[PDB]
Amino acid sequence: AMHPRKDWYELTRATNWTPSYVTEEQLFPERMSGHMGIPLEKWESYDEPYKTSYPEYVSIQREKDAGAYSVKAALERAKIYENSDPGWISTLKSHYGAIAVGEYAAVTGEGRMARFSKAPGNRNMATFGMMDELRHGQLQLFFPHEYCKKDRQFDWAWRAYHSNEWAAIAAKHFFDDIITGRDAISVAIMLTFSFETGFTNMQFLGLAADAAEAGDYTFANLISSIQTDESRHAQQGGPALQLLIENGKREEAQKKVDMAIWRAWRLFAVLTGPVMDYYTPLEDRSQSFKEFMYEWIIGQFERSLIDLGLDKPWYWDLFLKDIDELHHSYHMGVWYWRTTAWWNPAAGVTPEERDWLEEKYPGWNKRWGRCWDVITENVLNDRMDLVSPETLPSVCNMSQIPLVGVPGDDWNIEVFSLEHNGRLYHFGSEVDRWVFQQDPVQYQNHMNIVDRFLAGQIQPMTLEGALKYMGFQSIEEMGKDAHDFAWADKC
Amino acid sequence: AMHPRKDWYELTRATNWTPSYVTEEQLFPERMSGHMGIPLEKWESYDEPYKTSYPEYVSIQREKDAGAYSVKAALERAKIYENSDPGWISTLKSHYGAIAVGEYAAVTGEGRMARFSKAPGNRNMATFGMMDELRHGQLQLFFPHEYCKKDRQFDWAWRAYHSNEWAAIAAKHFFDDIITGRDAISVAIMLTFSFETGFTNMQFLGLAADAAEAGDYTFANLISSIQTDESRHAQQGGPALQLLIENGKREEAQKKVDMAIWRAWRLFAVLTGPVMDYYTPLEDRSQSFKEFMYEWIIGQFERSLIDLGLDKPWYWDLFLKDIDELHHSYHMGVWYWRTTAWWNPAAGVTPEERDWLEEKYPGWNKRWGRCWDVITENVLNDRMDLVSPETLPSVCNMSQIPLVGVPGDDWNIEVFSLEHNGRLYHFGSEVDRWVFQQDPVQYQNHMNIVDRFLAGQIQPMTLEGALKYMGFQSIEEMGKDAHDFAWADKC
Amino acid sequence: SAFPVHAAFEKDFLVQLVVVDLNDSMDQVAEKVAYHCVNRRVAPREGVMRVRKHRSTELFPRDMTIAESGLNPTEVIDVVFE
Amino acid sequence: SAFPVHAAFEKDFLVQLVVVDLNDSMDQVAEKVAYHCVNRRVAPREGVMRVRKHRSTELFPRDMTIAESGLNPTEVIDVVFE
Amino acid sequence: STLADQALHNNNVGPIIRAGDLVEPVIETAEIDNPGKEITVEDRRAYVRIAAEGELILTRKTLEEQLGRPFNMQELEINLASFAGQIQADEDQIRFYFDKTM
Amino acid sequence: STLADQALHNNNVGPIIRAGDLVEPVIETAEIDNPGKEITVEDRRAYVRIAAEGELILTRKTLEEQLGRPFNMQELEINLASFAGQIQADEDQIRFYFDKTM
Amino acid sequence: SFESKKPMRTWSHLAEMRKKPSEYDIVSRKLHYSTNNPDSPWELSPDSPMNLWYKQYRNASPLKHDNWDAFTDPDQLVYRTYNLMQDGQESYVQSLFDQFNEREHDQMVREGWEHTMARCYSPLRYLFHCLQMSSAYVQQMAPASTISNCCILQTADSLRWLTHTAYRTHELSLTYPDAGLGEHERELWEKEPGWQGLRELMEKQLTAFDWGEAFVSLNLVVKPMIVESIFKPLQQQAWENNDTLLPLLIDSQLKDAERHSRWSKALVKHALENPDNHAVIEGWIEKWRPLADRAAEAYLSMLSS
Amino acid sequence: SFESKKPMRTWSHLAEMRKKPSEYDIVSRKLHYSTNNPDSPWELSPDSPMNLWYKQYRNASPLKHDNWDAFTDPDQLVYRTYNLMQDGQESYVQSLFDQFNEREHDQMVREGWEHTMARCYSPLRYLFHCLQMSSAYVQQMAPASTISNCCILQTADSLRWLTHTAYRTHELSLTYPDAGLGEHERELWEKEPGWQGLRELMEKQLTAFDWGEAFVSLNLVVKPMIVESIFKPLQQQAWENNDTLLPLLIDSQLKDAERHSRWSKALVKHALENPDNHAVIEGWIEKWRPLADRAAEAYLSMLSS
Ligand SMILES: [Fe+3]
Ligand SMILES: [Fe+3]
Ligand SMILES: [Fe+3]
Ligand SMILES: [Fe+3]
Repeated sequence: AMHPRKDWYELTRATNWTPSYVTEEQLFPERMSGHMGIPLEKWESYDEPYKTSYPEYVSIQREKDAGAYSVKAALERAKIYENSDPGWISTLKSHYGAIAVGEYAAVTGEGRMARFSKAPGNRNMATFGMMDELRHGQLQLFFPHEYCKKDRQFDWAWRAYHSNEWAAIAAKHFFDDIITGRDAISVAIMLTFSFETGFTNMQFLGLAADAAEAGDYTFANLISSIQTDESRHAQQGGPALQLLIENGKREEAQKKVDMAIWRAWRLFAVLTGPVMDYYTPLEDRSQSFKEFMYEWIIGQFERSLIDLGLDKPWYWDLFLKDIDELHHSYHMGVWYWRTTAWWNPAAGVTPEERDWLEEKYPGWNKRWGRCWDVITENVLNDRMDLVSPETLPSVCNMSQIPLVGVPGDDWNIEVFSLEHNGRLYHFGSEVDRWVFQQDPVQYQNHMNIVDRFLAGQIQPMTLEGALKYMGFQSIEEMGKDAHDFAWADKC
Repeated sequence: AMHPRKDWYELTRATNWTPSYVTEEQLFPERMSGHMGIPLEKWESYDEPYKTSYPEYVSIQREKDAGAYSVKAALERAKIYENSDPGWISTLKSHYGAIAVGEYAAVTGEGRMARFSKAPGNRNMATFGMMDELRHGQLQLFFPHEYCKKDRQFDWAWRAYHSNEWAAIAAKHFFDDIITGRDAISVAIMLTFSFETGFTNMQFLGLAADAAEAGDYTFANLISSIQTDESRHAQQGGPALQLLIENGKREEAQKKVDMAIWRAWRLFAVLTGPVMDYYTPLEDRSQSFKEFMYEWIIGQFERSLIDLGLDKPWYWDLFLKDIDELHHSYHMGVWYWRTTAWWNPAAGVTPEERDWLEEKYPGWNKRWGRCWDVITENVLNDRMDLVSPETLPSVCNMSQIPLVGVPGDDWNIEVFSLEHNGRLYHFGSEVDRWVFQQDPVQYQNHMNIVDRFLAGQIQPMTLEGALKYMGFQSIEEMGKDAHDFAWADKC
Repeated sequence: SAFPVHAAFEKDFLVQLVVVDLNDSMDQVAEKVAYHCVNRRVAPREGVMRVRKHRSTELFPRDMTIAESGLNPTEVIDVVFE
Repeated sequence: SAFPVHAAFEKDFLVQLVVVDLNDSMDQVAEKVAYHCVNRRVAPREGVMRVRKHRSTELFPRDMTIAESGLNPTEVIDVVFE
Repeated sequence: STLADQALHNNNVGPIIRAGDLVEPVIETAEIDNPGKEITVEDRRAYVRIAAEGELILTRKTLEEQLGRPFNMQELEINLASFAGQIQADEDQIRFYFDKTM
Repeated sequence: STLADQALHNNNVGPIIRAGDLVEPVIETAEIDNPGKEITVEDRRAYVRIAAEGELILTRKTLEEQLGRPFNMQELEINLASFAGQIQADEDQIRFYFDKTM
Repeated sequence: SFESKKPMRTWSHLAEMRKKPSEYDIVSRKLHYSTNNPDSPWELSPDSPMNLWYKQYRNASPLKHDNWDAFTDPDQLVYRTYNLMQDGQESYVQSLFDQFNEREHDQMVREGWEHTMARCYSPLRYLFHCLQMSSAYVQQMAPASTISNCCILQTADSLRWLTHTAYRTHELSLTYPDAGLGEHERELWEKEPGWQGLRELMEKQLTAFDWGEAFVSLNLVVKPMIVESIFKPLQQQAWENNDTLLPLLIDSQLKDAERHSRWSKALVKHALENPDNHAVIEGWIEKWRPLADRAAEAYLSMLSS
Repeated sequence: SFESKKPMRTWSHLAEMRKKPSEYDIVSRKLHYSTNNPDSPWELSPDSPMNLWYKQYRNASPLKHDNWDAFTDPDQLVYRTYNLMQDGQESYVQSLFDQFNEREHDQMVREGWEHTMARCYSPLRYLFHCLQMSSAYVQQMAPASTISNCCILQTADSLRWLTHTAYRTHELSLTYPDAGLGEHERELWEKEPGWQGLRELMEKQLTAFDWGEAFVSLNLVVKPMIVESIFKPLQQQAWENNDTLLPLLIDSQLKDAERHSRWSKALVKHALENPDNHAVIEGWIEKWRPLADRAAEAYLSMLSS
């Protein structure tokens, strides 16, 4: 006979002891552990709600991978790369570039907990978390690797985090801030709770729905399998938050959640927004980006946050307005500066798409539509110089993304600036400035790409000098319109 | 350490002994064993060329099924049933109906060997063969089962071998003759050598190629996985044939191969031929039926038969002519009598298809084209009564398939008849008559469906009385044109 | 005196069961076969239809009945044009 | 005396880095920003373009130079129509 | 924030099942194991969102019966792509639930 | 029977690999392990027909190196959908071959 | 005439089940079409040789039931789940072999044990292959596919045990190359008196062609005798001769054997719904028991001396 | 300017390899982007707290190599193949637990053995969790992803052993409910003298934050001492107290331990391409050895009395 897990599980996490040959603080230094002075004994009440044990883990994960790899192998000749809409291929390229090595970085957030959390159940669940992110890093290198021989832009699945390309900087600035650059309890709260019960469902399930509509089952099956792991190891954060609240640290907990959700939001708006509302072919759009937001972040995530005893973040109304607006502007920036991206943005503004955009975002044509009217007219009249830029966008000192506003008939744009320690910083929202002010030692001497351009570090100081600095190694790697402007014909 | 299989494999088949408490003949009766008087000791030189052992078997087959089921599960929402061409859906329905329970029957040919072969290596490889066919029977019931809720014709995946529908009779007459109705050595030679290195590659790999073109990877991945087992257990037949030849039985061996290949041919021409040249959408036809024949049966199978020391069968030139002709006529019979089929035949004669047919079979339009000219004219003129039959085809007393010839400008048709024991039989070729004459006790009192109709067994003696006799349980189950005649519009 | 024969009609692609009558002329048999053939799979044409035993060279006379013919039930006949 | 500013052009969707000159009139600055905007993402129009500090209510005079303006490098300006 | 208020003030809990062989068995299980609760289902092709108000139980014994093959509760993880509600899971069942009523 | 004669009189042997992760590794292995033989490949999407004249060897060590992961020769069965030639197989290699020369 | 009818959620023959059909039901039930026509099991001449064989040895068996097809494997195994189960068990056994080999287990058995193995253990390969053949026979003759499926897996299990025995015979011979391990087992099976009861038993059982008598003699007489008179005494002898691998291997094989006993008993329970079958089954058990007892007795006196 | 270049058959960093890249190469090599910028490991302020930590405890380590990333796991394990391997091994161990439980193995151990287990075996869960924590630390600090991958799997193996110990502690307590099994292990780890050497050793090792010293002290001093001074003496004691399960379980754990020693030695071999690293490594081994020896000695005198 075997004994049931309930009967012996407690011994697996009976691993706290009272240090004697070093102090408790030496063994769990606050800068790595982030226990906020809460003593070891209080952490023993931590109770991970989604348990696993080592023999079940290896067995089940064996089965998860068996299915992921089988499906990849069975569909290799489906001609996705050749038969898909090129906006779909670009979605793959940005996804793998923006995520694969970021998953592997997440091993280090989970390792931070496995070593430095004072909660014993956290240290074990983090050990499975380490293993999970290892899986996710290896899957999302292995899957795009077969496309290297087709297209050098797929080399950025591996290369992007090794570059200074603007979006890779945005991604690394975010992940280094919430995953690899803070103490264990901050990782529990900012990564596993805020990012991984909030936003990753958008990229890895919302996008899966579009992939399934697009007939790309290899990818949909991959990323929904990945998210099954997340659903387990993300449950490390709730129990940490509950403990912090029970021990007088509600305010600190709340500030960390508020900060992580805003930071995650700006990056997902520039990567997932354009994908969902523009790159994904019209007839594959399961829902709009905003509809998916209201399902996953407002309806599911925010309701969980309230259930755990936290508050709606102070910026909630700003956030809701931002969902209606920001990614349309971010799409435009990525598309106009497409040559600095390692994928091929689709403009997504054929008349049919513009009718859809107007339905999903009433007032769109009198705003962003005004910009796309000019661009589209230049394309029809083969004025292609007016469709490539000759300067840099100004960039946020927090999110690393261009500073944008609402264009057209009711034009509004606002930069939120700050002097600090003899330097002038610029932010794309009230919230991004606030995040900086919450922890200036984390950010103050960081230089965004435009800061670097003006400081002499990018040579020559030219758009070409900047493309070289960003890591592009051949003409084929820089982004182009996904359809070579064929969409203009539909106009 | 583990010891390599080469070092201990011989002990696994060291299982012949000299009987003492019963005689050798009692233990291996000739009617079940078919040893042709060759003594036990000669059979010990049998050496299966594709070995396996029990721990490798269970391990590897676990992995085969893991991949088959994963892929099915990952593609359930691809909408094959709704989005496929209806000729493709009909191909699925005939395949599962004509094969699933026939696979399960094949367990019994393998069991016949496992018990009654005097070759010890044969008895073990047959034990894996039993297991393989069990797999194949269960897969090809499990896969079509989810479509029951869509379409009653998928109920014939299970029902067909339990019916008296004409094609199910043809299939059972063949499989009971070569698989379940003869001694062990006959099964080795007729099933594992003749059928399973010859023709099953057509249905299970040739068709897979069309399925992959048709974008049905669940099915292509399934049936090519099935054929990997066949490739192993089919290797029981070569070594039996070699032994028979070494022991003076070449002539008996040759007659059994000749008979099994012809019998297999007529059934595959009526099921696989129409599928490959008519039901499969034009743009999914990897090769024509004849091209696949020349690849698999002439180029691969016949060359193996020669390599093993046998002769081209005496009917080779008849066979080659038949490849050019028979299935076009069989297609026509299945399509004109579609109401007696459990699938929906596609006529496959739009002008585009007829150009293809003419390229693949020069002279087609002046032959079968002449028939399809009349039919097509009746459809265009909505004379639908001229497109349904009002009598029965005459049917072969060997293959159970209608008697056909070449129609049109150079009309030729021939029935080969035989009186035997006070009864008149009719056969659709010289070879089918010869097969009967080779073993009249196997066939003589068998009654084909038309014999039964004329003998009073089908009541009422009407087409409807016959449809009821054939097992149809509702109006939806009987075959219809796959496209409801929409092809006439293309004309 | 239903009388089954198996009949192959000229230019058609198969042999079919047709039930004729014992007292039927070869003209009437040729009609009954044509019923299941002409304008279904075989184009109509001018000429006289004739009946022979399958693959025969002898035609049966037009007025001869199946009864006077010595055909046995279920034997194969061809229906052909002069 | 290259002088970087960050400039938001009326009806455009972003803020851009534009490098102006220390001795430049507000008229010349407004041209240099328009270069990267008008007929790219923003439709041309009649009217006088004016320059203000970002979100300001005060316009800089047309003849004033960035030098006489007291702007610091990398400060944000708006380019707007009267 | 009417649209947003209304989206936030829900008490929906339950599994999000990725496309595969667990979708229909779980829907059926949700209905059987929560009698007199309405089960809602939103099909997004790559996944299905299954919910009830306030609490949704899936028992291993029912899920095994609906799947039609031997099933251990921990295996649900292979297809549990997300969930709404807090979770408590054991060898016999998984419960999705909220502490508050919004 | 010119077409048929010519199709019959071949000495082609070698594996038919079903679609999947073994197709390119086997092609590459066939080339490396039979130097100075021409390897022909016919791609039918669901499977690939790989051949040489008279004999075609696949060694486990080369196949493991081309696949890029640990590989036991018996595992080839997962993807060996058919083959031309007689086969002799062991822990180290599989040989496809004919006794006669047509 | 023909009515309209809606699609069914499962096969037409399961469509009246109250419960949702399982994987087992869907892929295992009512697949022998050879029982549909009592005059012509197979679609051939009604008096073909194999039609006569089945009409005699299946249809005419004294063991009678009006619904054999309603038999259910208590374990509800399908091919898929058999391979999952046996891959786990056989991977465990192979790991035992590997680890006990590393530890040079065979060098520490009691003096002489290799000779007892060479006499009493390595010739089991013949006995187990007889089980294998015999299981395949019940498979092909049983009148319901759910019965036959149990036999197929039992046939595979027989081969499993056969292969264990082959592997260990060869391995043992490497430490003990002068006991005739791997060389003399056929002579032993044919001529050694301790093997002659078993060999007489199986040769006569293999020629019992009635499906009912085949099943009863194989599964209710022979195989329970192997468990009590061969498997368990061998474990005890291993214990006294410091062979700690053999008891673990035989405990794995006994799991298989218990599973065969389980479906067997369930088939007895199903057949006994018909009252006549009590005398039929009990008659065949009495017929075969003295051979089985003789076999056991000769084996044990060979083992215990 | 920008030239045209063709697609590559693999990542640009492997594209000069002579051999076709393996699964291992493709998914494991050169993934730490945090080593690219020596002034700012992480994309944040250059003097952020974690940037300082890494510049101090990774970049400034006395253990130096110009190409850490060329390190290769001798086992070339990836996540996929680790789970295949450990599912086989752990399925075997769980089957051992099941079978030895069936046989009521624990009731036959020598009188008093439960007391020796409760003192010397069940508190290992603390020790093994220390290995787990410590492995996770080398993971996060090591300067190449191929090194870190070895640590991740080693971290999982530590948890594996921890979980064995938890399972067996609980199971043993069911036959022996009056030895304090599952109740008194923390008091033992904190106060029993046989545990105090080990506990002092790990508490000080867990506060060695230099990645090089962390790796050397964990993998080259502590873990080899556990193998020779804990694992193997425990197997011998089990042998003398009729515990035949513990030696088999510990032989499974020793496979894991041998694998850690293998990648460790391979990392030493790689680092010693640089001549200075000999004195660095040897210095740290001398520093840590007396703690390790003290730990071992106290454990064994507790075990052997
Ligand atoms: Fe992840
Ligand atoms: Fe994660
Ligand atoms: Fe088969
Ligand atoms: Fe087969």
